Amino acid sequence: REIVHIQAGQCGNQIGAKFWEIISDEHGIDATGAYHGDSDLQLERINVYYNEASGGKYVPRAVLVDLEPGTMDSVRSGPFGQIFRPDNFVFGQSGAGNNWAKGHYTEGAELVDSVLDVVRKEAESCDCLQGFQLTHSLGGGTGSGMGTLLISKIREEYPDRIMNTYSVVPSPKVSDTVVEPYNATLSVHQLVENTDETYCIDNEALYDICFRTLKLTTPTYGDLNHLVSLTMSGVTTCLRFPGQLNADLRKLAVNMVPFPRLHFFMPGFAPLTSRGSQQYRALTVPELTQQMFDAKNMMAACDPRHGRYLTVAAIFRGRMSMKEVDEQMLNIQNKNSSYFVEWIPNNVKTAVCDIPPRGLKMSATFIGNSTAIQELFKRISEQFTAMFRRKAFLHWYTGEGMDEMEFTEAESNMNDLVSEYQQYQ
Amino acid sequence: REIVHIQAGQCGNQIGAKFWEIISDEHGIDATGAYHGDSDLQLERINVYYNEASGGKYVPRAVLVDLEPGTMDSVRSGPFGQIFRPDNFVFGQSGAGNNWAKGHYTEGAELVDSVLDVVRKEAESCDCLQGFQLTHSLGGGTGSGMGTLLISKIREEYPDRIMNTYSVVPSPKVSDTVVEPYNATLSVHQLVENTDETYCIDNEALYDICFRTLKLTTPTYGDLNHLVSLTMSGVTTCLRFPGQLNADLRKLAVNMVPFPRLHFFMPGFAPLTSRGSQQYRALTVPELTQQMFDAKNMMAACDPRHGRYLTVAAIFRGRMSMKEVDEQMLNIQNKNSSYFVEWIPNNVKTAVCDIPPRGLKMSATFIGNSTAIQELFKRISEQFTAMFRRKAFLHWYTGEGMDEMEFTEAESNMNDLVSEYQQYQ
Amino acid sequence: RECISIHVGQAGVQIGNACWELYCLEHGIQPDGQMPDSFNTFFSETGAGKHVPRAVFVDLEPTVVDEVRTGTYRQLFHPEQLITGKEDAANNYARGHYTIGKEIVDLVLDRIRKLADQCTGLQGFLIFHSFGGGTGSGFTSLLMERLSVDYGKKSKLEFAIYPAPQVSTAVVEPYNSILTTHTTLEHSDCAFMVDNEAIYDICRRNLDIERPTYTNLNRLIGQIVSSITASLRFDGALNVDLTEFQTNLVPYPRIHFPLVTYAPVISAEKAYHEQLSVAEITNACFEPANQMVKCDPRHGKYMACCMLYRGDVVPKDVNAAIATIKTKRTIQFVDWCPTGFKVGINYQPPTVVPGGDLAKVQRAVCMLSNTTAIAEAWARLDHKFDLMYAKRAFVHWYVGEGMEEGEFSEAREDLAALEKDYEEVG
Amino acid sequence: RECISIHVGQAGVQIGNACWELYCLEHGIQPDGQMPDSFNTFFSETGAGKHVPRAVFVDLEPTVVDEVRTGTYRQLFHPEQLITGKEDAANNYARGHYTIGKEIVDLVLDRIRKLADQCTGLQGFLIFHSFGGGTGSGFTSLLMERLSVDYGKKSKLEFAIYPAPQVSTAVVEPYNSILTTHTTLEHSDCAFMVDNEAIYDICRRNLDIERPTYTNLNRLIGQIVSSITASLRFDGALNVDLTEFQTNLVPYPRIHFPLVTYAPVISAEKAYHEQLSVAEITNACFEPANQMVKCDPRHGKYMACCMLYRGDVVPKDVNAAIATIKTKRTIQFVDWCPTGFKVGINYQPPTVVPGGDLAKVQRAVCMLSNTTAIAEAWARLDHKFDLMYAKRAFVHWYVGEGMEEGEFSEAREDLAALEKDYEEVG
Ligand SMILES: Nc1nc2c(ncn2[C@@H]2O[C@H](COP(=O)(O)OP(=O)(O)OP(=O)(O)O)[C@@H](O)[C@H]2O)c(=O)[nH]1
Ligand SMILES: Nc1nc2c(ncn2[C@@H]2O[C@H](COP(=O)(O)OP(=O)(O)OP(=O)(O)O)[C@@H](O)[C@H]2O)c(=O)[nH]1
Ligand SMILES: Nc1nc2c(ncn2[C@@H]2O[C@H](COP(=O)(O)OP(=O)(O)O)[C@@H](O)[C@H]2O)c(=O)[nH]1
Ligand SMILES: Nc1nc2c(ncn2[C@@H]2O[C@H](COP(=O)(O)OP(=O)(O)O)[C@@H](O)[C@H]2O)c(=O)[nH]1
Ligand SMILES: [Mg+2]
Ligand SMILES: [Mg+2]
Repeated sequence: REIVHIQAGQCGNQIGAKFWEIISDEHGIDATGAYHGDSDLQLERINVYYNEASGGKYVPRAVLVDLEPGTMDSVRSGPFGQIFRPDNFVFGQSGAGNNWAKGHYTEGAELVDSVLDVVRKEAESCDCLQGFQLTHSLGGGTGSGMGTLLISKIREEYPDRIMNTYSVVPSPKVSDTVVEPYNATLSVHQLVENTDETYCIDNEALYDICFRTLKLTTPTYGDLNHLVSLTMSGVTTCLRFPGQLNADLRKLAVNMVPFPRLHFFMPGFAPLTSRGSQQYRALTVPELTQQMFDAKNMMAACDPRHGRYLTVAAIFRGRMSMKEVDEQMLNIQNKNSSYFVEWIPNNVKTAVCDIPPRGLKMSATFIGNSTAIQELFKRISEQFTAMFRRKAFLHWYTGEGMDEMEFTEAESNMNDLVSEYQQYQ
Repeated sequence: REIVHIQAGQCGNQIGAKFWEIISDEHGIDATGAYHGDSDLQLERINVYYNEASGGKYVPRAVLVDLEPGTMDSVRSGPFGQIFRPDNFVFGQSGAGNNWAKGHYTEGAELVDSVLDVVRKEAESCDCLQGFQLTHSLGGGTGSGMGTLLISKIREEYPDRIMNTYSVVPSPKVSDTVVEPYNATLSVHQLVENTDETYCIDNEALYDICFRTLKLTTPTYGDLNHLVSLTMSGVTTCLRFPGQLNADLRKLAVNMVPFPRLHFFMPGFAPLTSRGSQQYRALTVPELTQQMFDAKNMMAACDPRHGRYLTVAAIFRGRMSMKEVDEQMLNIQNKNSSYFVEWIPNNVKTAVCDIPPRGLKMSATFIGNSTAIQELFKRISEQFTAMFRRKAFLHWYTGEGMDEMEFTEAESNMNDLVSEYQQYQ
Repeated sequence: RECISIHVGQAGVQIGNACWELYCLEHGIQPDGQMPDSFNTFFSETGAGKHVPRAVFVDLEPTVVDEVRTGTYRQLFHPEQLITGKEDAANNYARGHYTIGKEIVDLVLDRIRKLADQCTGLQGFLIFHSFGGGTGSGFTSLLMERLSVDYGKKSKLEFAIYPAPQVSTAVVEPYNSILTTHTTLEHSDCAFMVDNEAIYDICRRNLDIERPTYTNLNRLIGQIVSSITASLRFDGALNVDLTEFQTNLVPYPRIHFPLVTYAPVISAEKAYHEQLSVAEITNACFEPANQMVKCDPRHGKYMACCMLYRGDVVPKDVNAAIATIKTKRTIQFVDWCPTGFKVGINYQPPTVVPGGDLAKVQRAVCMLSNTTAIAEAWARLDHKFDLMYAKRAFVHWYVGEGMEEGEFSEAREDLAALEKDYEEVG
Repeated sequence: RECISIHVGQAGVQIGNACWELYCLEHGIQPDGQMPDSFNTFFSETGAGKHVPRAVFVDLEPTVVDEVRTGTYRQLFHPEQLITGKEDAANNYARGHYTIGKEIVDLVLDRIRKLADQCTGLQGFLIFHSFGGGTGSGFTSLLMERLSVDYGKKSKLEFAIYPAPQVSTAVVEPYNSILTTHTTLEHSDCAFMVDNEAIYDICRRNLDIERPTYTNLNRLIGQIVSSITASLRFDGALNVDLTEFQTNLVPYPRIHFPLVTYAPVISAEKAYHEQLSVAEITNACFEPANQMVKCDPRHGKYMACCMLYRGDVVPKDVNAAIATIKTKRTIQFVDWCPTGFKVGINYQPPTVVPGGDLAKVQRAVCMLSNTTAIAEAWARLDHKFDLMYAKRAFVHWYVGEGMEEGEFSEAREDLAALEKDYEEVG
């Protein structure tokens, strides 16, 4: 069971670099591809992400895609840069200039062939693959448009494998670019149907968590990428290590998604404690449980108390006991009987693993499928309406072959999605 | 809690010049902005009047005003001259003749903007500030004319926060400028409502206090200012250092001003001893207190034994025994019951700080507002009474054109102020 | 059996400091939380070799809070347990009730629901403040009303400071000390009242000391709280629970102002000459000169009381020793009460801290008894404010914040009703 | 990725001289072309220790270029890059465009083509000129026409000097500054307009220099250009490419006239007392007292803006400061632009040149705003031209050179149409 990794754009490349750093740290791999580990289980499922070479070296199943060379040079010269195979670095020379239209039609169409050939090679190498992890943002033009084309082609070639997207959706309070809503809406239009499940993440809530709960005075992008990397490592632990009760990607996919279109998730991690306030904190499951379920800690810029939790999944790591897990789950379900759906009893999925994160005793990851996602989208749509009515910035995209009718479809599809989430709330 | 400073007129600057020499020695800050102190308690509340800048330095939150260029040359060249930022200087180029006509009408509109921008600059720098300090002399026009309009605008924009004025009124015995009745008359109509607390200084007192209590043979403006600046420094120690009981500017007026109108304050400082007689005193709290409430040293030309004290405040410095003060206070409370207004028991306000003045074991200040306020003005009221009626020197002030109704409007307010002061005596 | 303590205002910080240092010495726990049974009652255990208080510091004033950050006993308190404000009330009741009350009340109330979550057999909360200033009056007054709403039938206690009639340092004190009285009658099962002057004579005469300072007033208040809770933390021949204590003390629902005083208080040398006998202390306890309450019990008729021994006491002298005063007519029993005492003995000898002003004594007694003499302590104050309000001086300050002019009357009517209530009971 | 800069006229040559000394200072290259990477964007390396720029110098008069030829920087340029004529335009638009233009217009174009053969990633051209003289108006307009036809979709930027309304030194300026609007309007991808008197005020007040001559003003403009291209020439936390910025700023094809400003500019002595932080410098970028063209944004509404920070900047305080600015009602934005900021952060601090009028800093900000205020900068000038066209003054000089009398009619009509567009969108 193998998973190949795809990264797109500057944001995706930075997130992926942090991920590969932490996971090589986890598995005992050094910075030069060597191995110096102790625990035997590290070798039991080392191949879920790595591929073997001559001389006893490992190289990851990674592809880096970008439309400019500066970020690729930065990742190559940075730490853990020699791990990757040089053939996997795929980058162009022109750039997109934050145009979705340029990213989809004019510039990415010429470069898509090389990356499809490389991912075809990686899928040839694998034994029996299951999933693709894609990392990007919905604000810029290169990542969003190029990755959308890439997902469309990949899905067309592979109709039975499972697909993952770990997106970043823009927020008005951390707004940075004058043409963000066009990018966001035009991407989501077909991200609705081309993927299997999508995790939503915001820079606004990440700043909130970093400043307040972490007590950080200087949150730089390294720390935000660090948080997202811990989530991404925590999702798929059941594959690389054993457990009393197991849950891989397909189990979560069948358990959390009641209808095909309702696959937009909000993650959370616990604990998150500062270096000085950890000495004064207990070590027990219940605190982890409320901290996950706390509305103050979620990594999406939306309040869950405005709706009801559709379904949830909890992933525990550490040596713990199952009775405690189920008692806490029923405690939360009974106390928060207002905030849980009624026509689906016992809305919690559970999993327990054995190997804890290095240097820590227990950890917990929460994935929630809720009804609040509509408010994360309507806030965007308004910003779109203030643009398309007076055709601001539209000629830049129209010069590339598009039309206003595609914007009409984009608005209509966003309306359909928000109506669908309002219907079942 | 933070506060910015304004100085106005000439005489304000020299009163300002010592306030910034003394406040540096309290905080250990050198003439170069460096810190050489030992107590970590100095830095606990250093941000109150100083702004943190890179280079390990501190700079004053001082704004300096003028209308003639002779005065700044003196304050620039003196000790602690470079402390002020060259931006902070505001001054004119023409001259007035200390006329309230030119102090408000002709020239006050032009230079209010520059200071109003500078004061607006200092508004955002702090987190959550509370007050300003204004110093000038009420004897002239520029001292008064700038003071009056600056006061009213600030209150109109900024009505929720406390405002301070540390004024100098002229007296019949020590009169210097020919039209001194005019300057008191037009300004006071504004301070009747437009400032929340006003501290009075009579310039007669600076002579009685220095020759007798201080036994000073040659009163220099170093010596006359040494007293006024020591009163300013004592009011705001509770802001900067801790103590068994704390008292800030909010805490006084809500507990020290009886009606909205009774806000003309009076200081008195202790100890005041000569350098030849300091070897012949003890170290106790009642020695100051009996000397404090005494009618000989209070810093205006009025004897409170002509009336009854309404509310008072006495601020003490050094490690004391609070039980000494309270058991001491009731002693004066019972003995001199003639000055205790019967329908208000317990007329005393107390403040103790732990960090004492350097080189002294203890020192103290007294601020008391009483029924003695009336005799302060009726002599002053009689002064102008003989002047307007015979119409001399009226035309030079009439060169700008305010009308004679406001004289009575002030005069009636003074009568109403005096009527309020006599009836509630 | 566990309890949660809340120290609010500046007055609550000293006593918050003195109490928690005192509890550290009793349990021998060094400030880092290490111990070199029943020790769980105030502390929460964290894994191994780490104990922390079940305490919260609350304030609008940053100068008096950040000191506990820097002193020796910073390490005890959690960082999240410790709350600061940005403006103090300027000695005003309703600012803590109206303007700045709701800006932090829900902030700390979230903590109380965290701290309420750890408990299993929760017993009650201790609230420390004063009736003098605005922070300790109004903003403390705000907390209980929400606290009473959420839980109800669990017991809730307060430790207050009254303003003295003769010797006081703030101008407007009854204004603050009138408005609280509406809440205290209607929102506390038991209200412990302590005043300033009673500390002064107790220290001057009994302690044989020169200048009792703010340490010394706190060490009395610290030693009082230690005495009430030692029945929870330990055992003896006779055990006293608050559920038994509330029923046996308060005879009608409106009678909840106990009178307290501590014995023996004495300097180090003077323990050399006296034999502290059990029959000796019990007679010395009820006498008016040690009273923390500025009242004369000779002007009140008693009904019921709580006496607390501690150390090595045998009950065989107790039957005679109270009967020793039972045969005294100067202190009186009501007609419908054959017996009016609650007994308390603790097998754990009292612990004296370094720096204290007591001599290590095997036996100590704190009194908790309610009398009808406490009526005069408000009656003088009730006259104090009535003179103050006629002229409507300073009132514009408080009008500017909104409250209606009839607020004074209801508690005063209840105060008079309470005063009339004491007459019908007395 | 490379760029080619074309300097025309006396003003263009002077500004280019300042800019190229600045670049050589930045990249550690001595005047003789040898360096004791990233320089390929402006420089070409030939064999061993020799760099030559991608620049061309143009004039119709020999003096201003022979001063370069004899000057200290003689060894750095090719001889073939310096092109001179024999009779200057005599401050005639007609002589520049028609009689004396075609005598040289071919040669430089050929040279331009040669330069384009060296590059592999042509980004765009930078043009320095002014609307005052006859050379840099007419011949530069002809050059842009030829370049636009020959290259098409390549981006072209200009850096113009608009004639001041009051402080002007020529008699016939309005004719030139009005007839240049056609070829700038229909053939330019980005247009920067700058006034001399506004820079004079900026020098007088902020820098406190008694006597500004042309060197200082040219140095300021060079600083602005260097800060704009530092995104290409270096690498940092965020990146803004040229076409990225055109996409984010220009809302409509006919509206490409941003207004520029720079911060901080501080005198040497006054720099010590101020400690320059991000919030105050992003405040300074919005001061009408530092806007580089004598216009009031207060009479207009912002449409979009771009900020380019360099030095030690992190995105948290950038977001905080932008949110702070968005809350002011004095700074107004159009309604259909909910977010109107493009932001870029670089890592390399700006470098101070010896003998300059600016002090060393750790951070810098360049602001480029698209507003509707700048419309007034034409409306006043449109009076000056028309008033002089009532009597047909000076017209015979232009008519004799092949120009016809209706040309000014279309000039006035085009300016009327462009002012109408700025009115209608605004
Ligand atoms: N036992 C004790 N009494 C104190 C202490 N500090 C002040 N007091 C007395 O308590 C009275 C006021 O108590 P508080 O309610 O705390 O007033 P505060 O300290 O100013 O707090 P705020 O009213 O919020 O400003 C004063 O008159 C003092 O005599 C202390 O630290 N310990
Ligand atoms: N910044 C700057 N501006 C200048 C300088 N010299 C002249 N100017 C401006 O240029 C205008 C003069 O017209 P120019 O375009 O320079 O005329 P020219 O460059 O001599 O070209 P010809 O008309 O052909 O002679 C004036 O309005 C000045 O404001 C300079 O050295 N620096
Ligand atoms: N977490 C994280 N987000 C980033 C980082 N860099 C940029 N972003 C976000 O990504 C969005 C822009 O995406 P962009 O870089 O333009 O995508 P690209 O055009 O493919 O390079 C912005 O809204 C940023 O908030 C990063 O290093 N970490
Ligand atoms: N207390 C005090 N008063 C001063 C000092 N210097 C001047 N004065 C008073 O200021 C008055 C004149 O001030 P004035 O010249 O009008 O200042 P201006 O308003 O700025 O022009 C005189 O009557 C002095 O009594 C000083 O150093 N200390
Ligand atoms: Mg207080
Ligand atoms: Mg020329």
